[PDB]
Amino acid sequence: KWPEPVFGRLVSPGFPEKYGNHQDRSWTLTAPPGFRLRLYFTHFNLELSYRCEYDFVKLTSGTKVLATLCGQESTDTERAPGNDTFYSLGPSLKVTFHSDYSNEKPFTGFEAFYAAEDVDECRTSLGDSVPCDHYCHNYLGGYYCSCRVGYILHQNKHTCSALCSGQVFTGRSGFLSSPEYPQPYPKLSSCAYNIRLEEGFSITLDFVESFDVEMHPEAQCPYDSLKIQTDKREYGPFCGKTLPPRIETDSNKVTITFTTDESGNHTGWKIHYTSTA
Amino acid sequence: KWPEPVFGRLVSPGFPEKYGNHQDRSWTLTAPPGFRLRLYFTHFNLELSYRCEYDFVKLTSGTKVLATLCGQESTDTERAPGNDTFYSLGPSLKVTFHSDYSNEKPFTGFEAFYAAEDVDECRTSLGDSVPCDHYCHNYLGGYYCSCRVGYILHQNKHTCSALCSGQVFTGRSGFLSSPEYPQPYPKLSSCAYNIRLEEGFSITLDFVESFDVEMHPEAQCPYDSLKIQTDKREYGPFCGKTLPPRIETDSNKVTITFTTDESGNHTGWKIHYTSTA
Ligand SMILES: *[C@@H]1O[C@H](CO)[C@@H](O)[C@H](O)[C@H]1NC(C)=O
Ligand SMILES: *[C@@H]1O[C@H](CO)[C@@H](O)[C@H](O)[C@H]1NC(C)=O
Ligand SMILES: [Ca+2]
Ligand SMILES: [Ca+2]
Ligand SMILES: [Ca+2]
Ligand SMILES: [Ca+2]
Ligand SMILES: [Ca+2]
Ligand SMILES: [Ca+2]
Repeated sequence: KWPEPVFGRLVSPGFPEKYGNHQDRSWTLTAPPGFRLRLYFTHFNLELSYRCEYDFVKLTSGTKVLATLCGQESTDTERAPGNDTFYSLGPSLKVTFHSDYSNEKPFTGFEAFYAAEDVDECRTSLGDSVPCDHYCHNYLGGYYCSCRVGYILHQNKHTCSALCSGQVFTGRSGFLSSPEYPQPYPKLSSCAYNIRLEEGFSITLDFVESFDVEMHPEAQCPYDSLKIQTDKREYGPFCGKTLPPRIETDSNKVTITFTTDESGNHTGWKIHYTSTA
Repeated sequence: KWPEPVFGRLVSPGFPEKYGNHQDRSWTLTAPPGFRLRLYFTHFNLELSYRCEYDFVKLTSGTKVLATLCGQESTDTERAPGNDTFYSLGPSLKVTFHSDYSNEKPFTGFEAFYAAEDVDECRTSLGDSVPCDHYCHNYLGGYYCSCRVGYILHQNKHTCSALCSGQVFTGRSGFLSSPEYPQPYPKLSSCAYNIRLEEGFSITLDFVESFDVEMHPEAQCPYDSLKIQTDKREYGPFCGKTLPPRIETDSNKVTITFTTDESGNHTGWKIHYTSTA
């Protein structure tokens, strides 16, 4: 559908000769998705007038008026292109030439050259939001993203969900924490921790260093959910910014599930588990 | 033939797990003509050894060995990629992974991402030669060139030949010169000047300000030829760096042809023609 590259040349009527009066002309340049248009002038010589009302070349991209060019050299109220480069917003750019009823001097019009180039969606905005969560990979006509080690790309193909499940503890004591603790825990992750001991023991849980899981002031914990499910009962969900109290379970088996939503920079939780008999 | 964009992912055997011993592997990435390949690593952790003889990832583009990467962080004799970006020479790039018989530590190998990007043939080399004579226009997978006003693109589609022919002088006196005089005259141009007066007059030719047409020390004027053809005889070809003597023709018609080759920065000639009866 777009097998050939997009480029070309635009000229005022009669170029390189003098352009006429009462002329109205336009070119609509379109590129494939993922591309934008780059336009520049090899030649520009038009009638100068206030706000370029008489003769002009107008570059519009969508509803935006990218440029209104007149004259030979720019003023405080008029712009001439010179060696400037004009980039379309999106894969289309419209160029309109208009001339009024008269020319005092024999103005020779314009010559411009355009070409489609790739958009780099992985650009470093130095202040704005970036497409993908971890690694951004740009290619001609598109982009895609990937994640660091320990993650898999979410269904939305941008978020990096943590490989947080899979941990099984058979030891008498130990530590388990939210992913990347004490650094902010990842987004859209479903982490399941298992603790399985022999039939004689009971497991004790201690929230130890810092607790900070996203919380709403009215609804309690609709964003990120830390639940503790044993054999006797279940505990939670836990949310907030202070250490939850000690949990003396009467069981030898306990599963801790921790789910996260798509936003937040909360630093998470850490649990030291012990056991007695 | 190349309807889809070129991009992809490369990993060491077993990534993200430990890579094995006695492994030999390679990927040959190819882009369409006009494109080159851009490769970078999201992950790199290999065995360090002198000149990366034991384990390595080698980037070769043609006969050139672009890189030989080992270890975690670079040394005086070994290189590790880090965040560096590697560009192929031409539309192909080969990547070779090799591992020897043993690994002391559990090295986790590499992850790399590549994509085809356009070559900008119109680049500003800041010292080298530029593709086209006047204006260079880059597009995806290629380039083309154009000329200033007064020129047409030569058959070779790079050189700008001057629209130098077409001038006819009916006046009693006047000036004709090589194109762009006193600036160096263009290349591969065939310029014909005509001087046509009434039957009663004879035309006088004066080489006036400066003469500088390309000349060979043995063969006289095989590069650029300035010939003067009247009704009685012909004069020339003229070449060299000094003003030719006055030419009193006995005719009312004279054609001056001036042809140029594909190189040279010689400033040209200027002729003031007069006439009497
Ligand atoms: C504009 O570009 C041309 C080359 O295409 C160059 O000769 C000229 O110097 C440039 N003008 C400026 C102000 O850089
Ligand atoms: C390498 O790139 C990553 C982003 O992909 C960035 O986090 C890291 O700081 C970069 N390293 C350096 C030394 O710039
Ligand atoms: Ca006008
Ligand atoms: Ca892109
Ligand atoms: Ca959250
Ligand atoms: Ca090894
Ligand atoms: Ca190109
Ligand atoms: Ca020459």
